[PDB]
Amino acid sequence: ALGKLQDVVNQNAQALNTLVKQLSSNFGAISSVLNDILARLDKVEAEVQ
Amino acid sequence: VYAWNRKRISNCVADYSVLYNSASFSTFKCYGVSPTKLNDLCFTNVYADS
Amino acid sequence: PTYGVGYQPYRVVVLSFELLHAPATVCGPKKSTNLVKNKCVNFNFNGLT
Repeated sequence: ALGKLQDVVNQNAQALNTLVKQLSSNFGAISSVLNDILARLDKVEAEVQ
Repeated sequence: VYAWNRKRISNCVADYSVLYNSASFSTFKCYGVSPTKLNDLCFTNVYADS
Repeated sequence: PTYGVGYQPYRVVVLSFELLHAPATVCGPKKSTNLVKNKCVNFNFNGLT
């Protein structure tokens, strides 16, 4: 019967658990991890990534 | 070049400045890494093709 | 030896690097330092900065 309230919890969980998974996407960069790029490339190279 | 020779490097330590400081090399194009930055890093394996 | 500078022979070497989701076996020259616990610290474990 409380499906209306649990649906409001579920939609905010689905939204945040998508926002957080998008941190792992590359978007065409060399790594999803910002510290890899800063550990591997010089300023002029790294800023483009 | 049809039958190139590969040397495996592993279980070992390096100093890439001994390479990148030399004027002897006509080209030194690094991809996915800066040559100056190599001395900060570690690798599972390295392969030297020739 | 009469060939022009582009027509001449060149020696070529290709250093290929890999860092898997598995432990390192080759490293740069940088010297290790003592471990510190419960303080906030900057770190580099095998290139995990």
